[PDB]
This record gives sequence, C-alpha cells and structure tokens, in this order.
Amino acid sequence: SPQPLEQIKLSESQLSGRVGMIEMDLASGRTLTAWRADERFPMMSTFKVVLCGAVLARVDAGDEQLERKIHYRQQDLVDYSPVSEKHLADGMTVGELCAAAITMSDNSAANLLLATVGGPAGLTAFLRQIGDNVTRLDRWETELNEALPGDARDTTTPASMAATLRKLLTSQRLSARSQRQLLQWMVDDRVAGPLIRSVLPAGWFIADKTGAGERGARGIVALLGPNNKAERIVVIYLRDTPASMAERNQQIAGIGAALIEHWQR
Amino acid sequence: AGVMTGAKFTQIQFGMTRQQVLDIAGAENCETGGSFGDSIHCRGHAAGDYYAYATFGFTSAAADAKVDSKSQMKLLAPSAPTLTLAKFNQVTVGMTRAQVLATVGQGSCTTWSEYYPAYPSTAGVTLSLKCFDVDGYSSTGFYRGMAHLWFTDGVLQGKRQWDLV
Repeated sequence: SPQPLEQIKLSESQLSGRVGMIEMDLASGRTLTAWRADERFPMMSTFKVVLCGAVLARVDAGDEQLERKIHYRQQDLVDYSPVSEKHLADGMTVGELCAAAITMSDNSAANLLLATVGGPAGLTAFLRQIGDNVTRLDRWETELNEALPGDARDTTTPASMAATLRKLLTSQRLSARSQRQLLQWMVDDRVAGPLIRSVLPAGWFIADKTGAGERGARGIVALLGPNNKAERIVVIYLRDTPASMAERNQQIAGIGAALIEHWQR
Repeated sequence: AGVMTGAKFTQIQFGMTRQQVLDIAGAENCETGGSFGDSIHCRGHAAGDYYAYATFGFTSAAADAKVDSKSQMKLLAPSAPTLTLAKFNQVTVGMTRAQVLATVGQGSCTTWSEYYPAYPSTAGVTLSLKCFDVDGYSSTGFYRGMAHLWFTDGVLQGKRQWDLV
C-alpha cells in the first residue's frame, strides 16, 4: 500500500534491521524492483531449493534416483528434523528427503541430501557451474543458521538468489520433469503461512521456500502471479534485527503486500 | 483446547491408543499419514522455521495399537541446566544414563525421543536426550548450547554438542 520501496524503508526503520529484496520478471529475467540486492544475507533453509536442484540435476544425468533409499543413524539427527527423525528405523528415499527439506525445512533431511552432492563445497561448486559466483554454502545444519554479523558463510545476495532460482526452474538446465518437481515441492511448502501466503489474493499462484535463523534472520523466496500462473520471482531477506518473530513475519508479509498492491504500478 | 503443549505431552503415555492420544492432544493439532506414516504428529506453538511439536509412534497400524514411541521438540524445558563444554568432555561412550546425568548435571536434560521397539518389553529401548547449558534452551528459536546424547538399553552410544562454553 505504501509502494514496495517505501514499505521497505518503513520496515528497516521499525525493525532496526536490514532488508534485501528483488522482484524479477520470471520470463525475461529483468529486475523490476531491487533493494540492497548486492548485499549478503544468510540463506537459512532457502538454500534447500538450490540443494534439491543439484539433486535433480544428478537425477537428470542418471547419477541419482528419487526412489533411492537412504538409511541413517542417530548421529545424523540434528534440531528441527520432524520428518527425518520419524523415519530413522526405516530410512527415506531421496525424493522424500527433498520433500521434507523443502516443505518442512527438515534439517537432517537436508544434511543427508548435502552428502550426496559433495557437501557444502559440492553444492557451492554446483552453483559456480550454473553461473552463480556469489552464493556459497560453507557449513551443514544447524550451524549454517548462525547468522553472525558480517559472516560471509552460507550467504547469498537477493540478486544472485533470484537469478539462480530462475535458472533452476526455467532455464532447462534441469529437465522439464525436474523443473516441475522442484516447483511442486515449493508449491507444497507447509511453513510459509505467515509470510507472502498471508497476503496473497484469492486466485493467485504461489510456490515458495522460507528460512529462519539466529539474530533475527528471516527470509522467503517465491514465484507468484495472478490467474494461477507464476509471473515473477520475489526474494525477501531480513538480517541484523532483535525484533520478535511475529514482528519479523509481519514486516516480510507487509513488503509482499506492497509488491502485490503495486503489482502493475 | 489450545495447541500441543508440554503438559499434554506428559499426560500422553506409552501404551495409549491413537484415540487416547488425539483426545488429549486435541485432534485439530494433529496429523497422520503422508510424511508421518502411521505415527501421529501434533503441532504446538510456532518455533524457528517450523513449530514445537510431539510425535507419537505406535506398535502397528491397527486401531488397538499402542504408543511405543514419544518424541518432542521444544515442548519441555530443562529444570536446572548446568551443562558446560568441560562436563560434556567428561561424558564417555559406554556410560550408563545415571553416569551421564551425574556428569552433565541432573537438571540439564530433556527427553527428545524414547522408543520401545519390543514393547511391552524394554529390550532395545532407544533414548535421545538434549542437555543444555545455563542459557542453551529455547522453546521458540534456536539452542545456544546443547548436547545430543543417545542410548540403547540405557547405555550411551554416542554424543554431540553445539555451542557449549
């Protein structure tokens, strides 16, 4: 309702935090709105879309199968792992692990998947391979959410993340089937209610992935658009604020609401 | 009513039926199937990028099946957390549960998961504890000093820690 950049300045003032935002045309890749787009922000669980993109790339190459079962142990279990800890005795398929990582931010699921792509270094190598020279994963769950001020580890920039999402979902670097699967996992996101979904008008499409970290870190990456068709990529990150989760969610939602209100203005 | 809570988690007991669990937890907080197989997963308050929760496992898919597994995240706080990196280093694989608690502090821990694979026998019981330093526990965010200690048949099988001292 304020314009997007007006709302962002209001949010930074109210939060004493730093917001990073990109609004990007999905088809053309053109940047439509930008704010601190070249500053680094902790990815938190938003990295998991890139992770499963790398997994799908391996599936496309015949080096991986979504149906392949992975077995694991107590030593592999870390905080925030509601799904993976339940299947400890039985194991989980690669596809089930991606579903849990993306839709539920399951940490151990993400760690198991990370091992299949060569760990944080392997995932970073994948990013360089697809032309992202900025985004980096350095640590595993749960340390990657530490969000120490000025720490470059496990960060992206709004500009880089937006470009990389577009590459993964539309550039046909992934097979059509893989693009559909990655998008589907994001559509089925279960933990993003308080964010863009809370202000999304009836009849709109949304696919998203969220993140939460220490020191106020919070974020969302999303594809959305009217008439139940994805039209734009929206990336919103927050860092360096002591504000409550409620306040942080409300501000991110408000920035999303501003983008929606001024969609064609 | 309300969402899932530590109080409800404590009231729910091994040996209960699915309906008993749902009645205590509040069915609107709970789900089964899909990602959770034939277990029951009940949401509490929002925490981090998910929710505090409980998950209950059962002896089979049958209606008369009994709770043989209880797991929770951020429903319970340690009573008197005194864990330190020094104490953690004193903990050794092969220790009994009693020995471990004596090492990390008698009020430092909460039970993450407890499973009786041979219920009603205790044979093969697996137990995971989280133990916290003085300011390590958080019910809504991220731990700031926590150790994962896991046991089989009451004997420590492994240990891990984050942020201690």
